[PDB]
Amino acid sequence: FRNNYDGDTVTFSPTGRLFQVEYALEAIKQGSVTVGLRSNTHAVLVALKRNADELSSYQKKIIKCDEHMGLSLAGLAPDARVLSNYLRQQCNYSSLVFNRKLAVERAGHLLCDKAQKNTQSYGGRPYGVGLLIIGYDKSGAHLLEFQPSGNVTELYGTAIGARSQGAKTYLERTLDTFIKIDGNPDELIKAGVEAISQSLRDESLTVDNLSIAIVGKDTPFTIYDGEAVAKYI
Amino acid sequence: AGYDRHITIFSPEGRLYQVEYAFKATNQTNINSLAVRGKDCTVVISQKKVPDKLLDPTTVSYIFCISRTIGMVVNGPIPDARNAALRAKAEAAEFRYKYGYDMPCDVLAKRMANLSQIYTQRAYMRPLGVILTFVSVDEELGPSIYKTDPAGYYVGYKATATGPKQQEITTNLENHFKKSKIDHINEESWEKVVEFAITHMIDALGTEFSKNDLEVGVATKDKFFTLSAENIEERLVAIAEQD
Amino acid sequence: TTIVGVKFNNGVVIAADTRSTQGPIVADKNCAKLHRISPKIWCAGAGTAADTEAVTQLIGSNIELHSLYTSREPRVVSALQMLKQHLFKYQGHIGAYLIVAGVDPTGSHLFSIHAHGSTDVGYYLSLGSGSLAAMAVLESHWKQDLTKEEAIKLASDAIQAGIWNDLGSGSNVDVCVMEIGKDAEYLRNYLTPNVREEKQKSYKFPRGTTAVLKESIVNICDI
Amino acid sequence: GSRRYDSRTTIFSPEGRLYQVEYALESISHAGTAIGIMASDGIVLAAERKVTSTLLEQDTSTEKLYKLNDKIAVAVAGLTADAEILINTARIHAQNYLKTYNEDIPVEILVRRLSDIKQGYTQHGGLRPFGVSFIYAGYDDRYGYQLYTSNPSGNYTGWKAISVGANTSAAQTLLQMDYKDDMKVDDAIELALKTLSKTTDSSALTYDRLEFATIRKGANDGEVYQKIFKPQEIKDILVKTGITK
Amino acid sequence: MTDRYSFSLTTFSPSGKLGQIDYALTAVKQGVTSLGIKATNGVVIATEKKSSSPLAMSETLSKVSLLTPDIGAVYSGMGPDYRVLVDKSRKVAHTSYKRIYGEYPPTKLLVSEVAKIMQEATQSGGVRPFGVSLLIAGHDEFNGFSLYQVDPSGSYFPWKATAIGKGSVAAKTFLEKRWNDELELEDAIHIALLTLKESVEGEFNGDTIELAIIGDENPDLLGYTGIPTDKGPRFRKLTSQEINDRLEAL
Amino acid sequence: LKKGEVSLGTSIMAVTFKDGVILGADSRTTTGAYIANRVTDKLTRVHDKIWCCRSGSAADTQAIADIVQYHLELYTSQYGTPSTETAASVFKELCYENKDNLTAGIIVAGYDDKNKGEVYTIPLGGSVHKLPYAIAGSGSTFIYGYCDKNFRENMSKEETVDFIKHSLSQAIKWDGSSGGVIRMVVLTAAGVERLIFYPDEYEQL
Amino acid sequence: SDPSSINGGIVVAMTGKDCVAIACDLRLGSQSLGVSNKFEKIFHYGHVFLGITGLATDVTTLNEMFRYKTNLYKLKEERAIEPETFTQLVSSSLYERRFGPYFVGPVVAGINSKSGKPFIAGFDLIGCIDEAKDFIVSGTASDQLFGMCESLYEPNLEPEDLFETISQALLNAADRDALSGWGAVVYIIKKDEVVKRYLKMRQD
Amino acid sequence: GTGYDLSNSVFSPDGRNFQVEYAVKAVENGTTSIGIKCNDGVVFAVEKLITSKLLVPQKNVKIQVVDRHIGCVYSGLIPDGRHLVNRGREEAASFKKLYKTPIPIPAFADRLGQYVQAHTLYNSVRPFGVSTIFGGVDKNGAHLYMLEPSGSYWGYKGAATGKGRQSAKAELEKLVDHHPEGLSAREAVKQAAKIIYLAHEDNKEKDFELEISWCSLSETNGLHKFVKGDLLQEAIDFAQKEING
Repeated sequence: FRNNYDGDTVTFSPTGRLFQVEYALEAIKQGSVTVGLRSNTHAVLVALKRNADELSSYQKKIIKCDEHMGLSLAGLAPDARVLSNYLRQQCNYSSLVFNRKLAVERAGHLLCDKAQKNTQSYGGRPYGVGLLIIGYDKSGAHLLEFQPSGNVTELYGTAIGARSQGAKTYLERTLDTFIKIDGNPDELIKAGVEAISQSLRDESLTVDNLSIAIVGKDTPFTIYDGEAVAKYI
Repeated sequence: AGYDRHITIFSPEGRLYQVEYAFKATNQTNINSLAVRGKDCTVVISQKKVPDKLLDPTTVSYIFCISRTIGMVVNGPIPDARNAALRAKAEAAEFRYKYGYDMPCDVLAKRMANLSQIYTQRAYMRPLGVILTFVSVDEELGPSIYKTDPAGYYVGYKATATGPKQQEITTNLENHFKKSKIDHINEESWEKVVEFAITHMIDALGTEFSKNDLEVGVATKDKFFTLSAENIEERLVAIAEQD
Repeated sequence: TTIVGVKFNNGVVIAADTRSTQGPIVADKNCAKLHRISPKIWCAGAGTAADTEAVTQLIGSNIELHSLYTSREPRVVSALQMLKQHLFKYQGHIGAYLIVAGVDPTGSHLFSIHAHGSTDVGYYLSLGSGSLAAMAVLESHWKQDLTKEEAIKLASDAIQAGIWNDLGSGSNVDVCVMEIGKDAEYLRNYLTPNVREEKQKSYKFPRGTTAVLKESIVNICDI
Repeated sequence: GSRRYDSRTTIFSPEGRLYQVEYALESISHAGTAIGIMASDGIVLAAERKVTSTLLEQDTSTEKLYKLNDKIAVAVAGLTADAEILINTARIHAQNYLKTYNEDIPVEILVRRLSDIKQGYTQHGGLRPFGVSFIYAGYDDRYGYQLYTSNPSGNYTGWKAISVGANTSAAQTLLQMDYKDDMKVDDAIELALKTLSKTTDSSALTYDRLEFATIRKGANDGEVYQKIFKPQEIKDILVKTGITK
Repeated sequence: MTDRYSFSLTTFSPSGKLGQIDYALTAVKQGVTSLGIKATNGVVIATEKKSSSPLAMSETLSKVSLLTPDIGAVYSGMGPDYRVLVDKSRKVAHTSYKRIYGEYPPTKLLVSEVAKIMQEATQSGGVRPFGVSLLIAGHDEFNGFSLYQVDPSGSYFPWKATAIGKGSVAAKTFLEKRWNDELELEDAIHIALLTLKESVEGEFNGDTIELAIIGDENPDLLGYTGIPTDKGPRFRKLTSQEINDRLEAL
Repeated sequence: LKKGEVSLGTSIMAVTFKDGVILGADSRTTTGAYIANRVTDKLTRVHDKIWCCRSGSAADTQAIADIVQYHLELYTSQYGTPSTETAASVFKELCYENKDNLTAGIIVAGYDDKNKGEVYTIPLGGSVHKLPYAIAGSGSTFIYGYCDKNFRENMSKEETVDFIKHSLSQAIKWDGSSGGVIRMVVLTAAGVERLIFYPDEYEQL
Repeated sequence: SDPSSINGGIVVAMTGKDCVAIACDLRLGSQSLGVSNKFEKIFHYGHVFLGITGLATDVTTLNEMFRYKTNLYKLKEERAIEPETFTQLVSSSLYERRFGPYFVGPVVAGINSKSGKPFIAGFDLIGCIDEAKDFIVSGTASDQLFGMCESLYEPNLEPEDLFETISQALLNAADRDALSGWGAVVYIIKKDEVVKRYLKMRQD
Repeated sequence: GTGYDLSNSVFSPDGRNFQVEYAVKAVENGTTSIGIKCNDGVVFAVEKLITSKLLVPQKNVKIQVVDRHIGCVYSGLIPDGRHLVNRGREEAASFKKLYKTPIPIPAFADRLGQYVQAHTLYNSVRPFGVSTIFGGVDKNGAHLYMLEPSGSYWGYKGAATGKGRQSAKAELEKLVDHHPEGLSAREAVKQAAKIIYLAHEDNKEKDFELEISWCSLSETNGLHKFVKGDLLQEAIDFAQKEING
């Protein structure tokens, strides 16, 4: 039973979900929560940095991948690393060769294929990681949700990591306000810190180890760390 | 028996699960085909199963043109039939490129027979459930029917029938070939051979057939051609107006 | 050398000389140039003796293999295609210039192959150093409709013309007649149009002029 | 799936040696006998031929006795098939050594290549081991006569008399007792022919149901002259010993 | 894809058995009667070639293959297995003796090659042996006339006379008495016909029996209708008409 | 390295007429000044309704053409009947990547029943060029004026038959590497018709 | 430098009657300075004798190769290598190396173990087989050797008289060289004894 | 659990392995796509499900081009669809470079088709599990093809799939039957919208976004285009008309 659709990448179900996809979806939640919201001129990521040991020191877990691109993770960190590795390489090859700056949709599609080849051999594997990728290109602002299941939707707002549903319900409500507010950073950032505080219900909110990352028309890729998140709590 | 589905080992039976079931599953499309040779022609008539009005009635095919002379009817599931068709088409052209001579029936049979045997020997490819009826009017071998079956066994036939109603068709061909005392049709004009074929087919399968229920492929010396809807009608028309 | 080919209405005839030379001196009067590939593909070879023999044998092993594999008679049209592609691949760094002839249930065949990677068709064809005299004879007395006797007779006159006016060509003449009805008749030494050479007599050496520094013996097996 | 259709048996037993290897040994002990006797003026090899009948050709007894060299020969205990692959590779290894150093291969040097491949066969690939043991008969000009044995476990030893294949215990017991080092070829043959008798239970033993060879000094060589006996030569020596069996 | 079955699919047990082989040996028995006689005055092979459908012709079926012009082979077992192994057997015979050594192979050395392929497809994982046993009959000046069996095991042995397929034990027995050291090729064709008569009746006619001989030959097909370089190959396979004619005088 | 080299009749053409294309050639191989071939088939079928004229080096053209033949057989069986433009590209690809060894002057002319007759001319180095008619080889410059002025579309078969026989018979006379038979190939939907006329015939006619 | 005439060499083979004869020089040089009067060029395999002329490096490399081929052939077959067979294997080994270096002229002599008849055959670097039963010569002075042999030989010679033909043919052919001096040997081969006789001759 | 559910390195007793059967079942619980063949073109439409107001209208697209004149939409498992298309592109480009022409639809079909068959003859390489409705116009007309999991494809004149298949197919055959094949390309856009709107009635616990495209010989001038602007508003109008509104 278990052993039919677990480790076996070649099998199918009448439903089309294997055990390996449902575990992967659970793995995303076991990382820390990170929320996404965007207008049409900016895209924001608000992410909580909460240490997992007593002595551990805070380190960036939003990683700038290019001038016009980055991602934040939620889920498994090795799994996240390999993909980020391939994407930085991919970014370079497009820029040298075709001068092409990627839109999110294009990268995404690439990302699905990569996972797909590794779910067609027993010696490769599926992943365990979701990613929210922001970027600003000439089609405006973008926020994308990447899933190991290969479901890619470009959204106005989302959340992944634990306790997504706090933030989603707030994000669908303040939707209409935020999307029509263009050229103004500060309101969208502030609103992201409020969203993420509804994801938390019993877990701390840190006033110097929150990290907010933004991209846009008037903003090249900046992560605000330490002090500089203060005036948006 | 053995346990052929989990490891590639033999059975003391001599015949394996992959071979045994390939013998069975070759009909589920509700298909019947026969091939007869004329004195100097070869005719294939095959049931054509257009089951819907969502499909064009002439994209549904089961007779493939492998070469310019050679025809191949595949009796099997349609993915397996096309898998065989693709390979057969390359081997036919590759043989002409290297050896300077178009493909005959028997050499194509042999190549594929060897392939099917290898994939049964492998534990890293599946074999297919296809029965391939290769037909032509070869330049040296005369009129030809060579039919392969799954196993990697093949042999040459007088005439042949395929489908669950193989038996019904057989008794009609037998009766004619004994009567005439030759193992080919006395007739020598592909029209009259096509017409004869249909006659024995109506009789065996017990339903009068339309043009959209048949699909005709004709082989002659140095050419292969398929008969269209109008073309099939002209033959049918006579069988409906004689007793 | 001189090698020819002539088509007749009932078969095809090939002919050759078998002389090999080292300078003017006749190393070998007989040394094969009509090569059996099969009992209905025989082949006449010119250029370098070593390349022509070797490369036909290479083709031959694989052709004898192909005829068997595919369970059918050998074919000139199969050998032809393989020779061209192989000579092409090496770009004619193998100097074998062949006239391949043969008979099948599909007719009489006559082709020639240049080492350049070219194949040819004709109705009479020739190659060799004696190619120019030989072709002259072939092209003139061939006429529409032809017989065994006019074809062998022609074949003979052709190889002689090349013996006579090209003096890098001599010795024995071997002919092989491939009929549609028959198979092949190899007629070894069919015409021997030239003969042995003068002797003036030669004489016992005296033992006061023949000296042996020292004597030993060694065994026939030391292996 | 098919990552669990792996036999996983070319891994260790707790018994200190691989499953398949130990099981294979059994297979040897159920096929033909080879006996190796090293003498002080030869090396005598005897093997009892497995199936002998009229339907077989009885005049052939090289079915398990192959000479690898001019002065090295082997005896097979195991199955024909398994053997052939090592025979061919030992033959080439002989020629590589000959060519590199301008001298013939020493018996242990040759043994050691064969044994490293036998081990190899389970060490790379997961594939199954052999089902053959050789007893090697050879001369080298650095130790006198050498007579060795290798097994698909890749362990090899030298012995002054050994038997492999079926009925190892019985033959070895008798050999240790009658052994001497002042024996000659002919004294060994007589000995060999007694031992073989005592392990085979019969009315009579015939000359065509044996495969025999001895490698003696000779009288056409200061080397060693390898004499491969065929049925009719087996018949002669059977008279000479006066041992009818 | 590859790399999933890299354990051998023969393994041992304390009875030493190799699974695949025992099953495959059984297959040979279930073939048709094929036999070999060395008459020590040639070699004669005969087998049954038989229909499997009323509209299957038998004159498109042969069980006798030429491996080289002067070595012939016959079998019992699986049809496909025999054709594919035969292609590979042909390959080595032609490339490695007729180009390298310039001549036709010696039988016993060709027996070593064919064995090695079969033993190899057992030793390597992911694939099975061939489920056939072949009898390889050949002639050479050096060795005389010869006959070997090569098993599905990749073991070999020589056999003065043998039979394989259905009715193996009785066919070999009757034959052994009728087999003399010095035996006339015509009598040796009768004995073969006689044996195959005992296996089958009610479909036993001479034009369904395929017999081939090592000894008499036709020079006129070897391109020596004209003056010979030499006599050439000794195998020549009978047509049906020759077989039927002798069956009347059986 | 090829030792010696070979040459062909170098005045080749495809002419469009009433119902298709009629393809015309002279044939002659020479190897130096040795007349390797009086007659030749260099009138090459690459598909049943699409033939070509081969010119340039004998060894090279034949070697290419065989490869084109393999692709267009496989092409038919799988992807449906070719076009003149499809054949032309395949010929070109093989010339261009290996223009380091190849000298092929190709006219591929074929008949389609929705494009009518089509002439695609691929010179040395290889580039596909669509024209309504072609002349090629090196003897073509000299008949450029004739051809342009008397070229007419939808001319009677009898009249085109004369026009090709005449066009070449003039070309062959004034040019020197031309010679041997004039062979012609009529391509319409009724099939392929083969014409051969020997030296003594065409000179006169 | 020279491609093979650094050290030179010549080889002659005759047929007699139940008998054959093969003779060669024993020169080794370094360009035109003769350095040694000894270097054997004739080796044999079973009972078929192989003399190889050319460059010393190429005789050595071939000699070790033909040992390798003869031995495995010998082992499988339980039977020695035969003149007739040996000719073909030499052709086939040489044609593979016509694209490699090789600047050799081997000559083969023997008596068959399968029809009792004399056998000689000749090879060049090209690998043209020279089918002969009269004499066959190879080497630098092969042209001259052909003239000497064509005149001097008379058919059907017994070992002593055969010996005299070959020994004198080689001596007078060699006298118009310096690249064929420094001693020379004749082997007169029967299928039961081989007599090896050193001749006395020129040097620089 | 039979090795006819864990491996495709064998033939099944049902002539197909269970996992391929399962791919066919998962297409049907999925999303609806149709394809309408007409006398001068083809029209494509797909239902894009709306689950949140967080999605953006037409900045996620399901109909993706191959070449410039063949339009591809598929229903079923998202990752498998990317991979199929990526392949579809590599074939299409190779064809354009090599033969100097846009690729025919029966040709293009054989190339994808052979690749879907490949991944269904290996014991560890995943099958595809999308059904692709695809097609376009070439130099002998318009063609509509539909490709399945199993590698099965035929030409269609109308095609339907998904959750709302039953409904969709009903309206679709009525209209195709009524028409010579489908009438004008223009008329077909509206019709197409009705089917998708009608199929949406089978799933009202979600919203849809109607998405149409077309590829028409003289009504797109050989190109595949998205259907938008006025042409999308009109098809909506027609749809809400019949299905009350």
